[PDB]
Amino acid sequence: SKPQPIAAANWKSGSPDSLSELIDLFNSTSINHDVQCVVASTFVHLAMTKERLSHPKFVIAAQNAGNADALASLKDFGVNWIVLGHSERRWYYGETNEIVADKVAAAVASGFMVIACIGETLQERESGRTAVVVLTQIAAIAKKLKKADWAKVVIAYEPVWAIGTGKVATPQQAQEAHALIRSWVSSKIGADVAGELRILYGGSVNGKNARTLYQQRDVNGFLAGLKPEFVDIIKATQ
Ligand SMILES: [Cl-]
Repeated sequence: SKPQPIAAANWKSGSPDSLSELIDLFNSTSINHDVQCVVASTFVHLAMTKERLSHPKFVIAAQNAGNADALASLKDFGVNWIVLGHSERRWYYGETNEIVADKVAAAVASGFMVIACIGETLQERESGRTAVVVLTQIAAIAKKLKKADWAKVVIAYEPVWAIGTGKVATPQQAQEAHALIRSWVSSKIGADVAGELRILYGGSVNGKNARTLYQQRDVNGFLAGLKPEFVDIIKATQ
């Protein structure tokens, strides 16, 4: 009754790893269960990653494209997935809920599967404003989409305090977050949509923590940093 899990790998600069070697590792990895694996990379590595990742349960995702011609070109190039709204887009680049929403709408229109990221800050979490922050974030996204559009959409729930910090959310925190996201999608979009929607957890997921997190009722996989432990995160999606 859970939808198809997704294990998404999100590439970031100054990774100590070789991308190529990580691709080689992923290519060798047998994945017995049904899961869509996604290697999201930055522009300059898109061509190398496409060239080189041939695991068929893997798709390449672009990241943060917001231009008509660039979306169109990525699609041309055979890139069908895109990650958008990721934490630093919001807290650093100044991408508002609306800018992310418009990027998500543009990508869907261009035939992309979209991993749309949402998530609260340390401060937002601490003052109990997680729900309102994250529901505001997704509400902005939902405003720009139509019901059919949700088939192309994936939500990555990422607490900002958990991204890259070694501080993972607890199964109860991830479940609470995912549950309210899905409750909101249910009530505001439809229970068929909430039902089919992949809500992924991200922020300091590793091998050990992942399977407990995937056990949670509303967790449909993970958005994780592209690192060799990602393989163990893939396995946890059962
Ligand atoms: Cl497996």
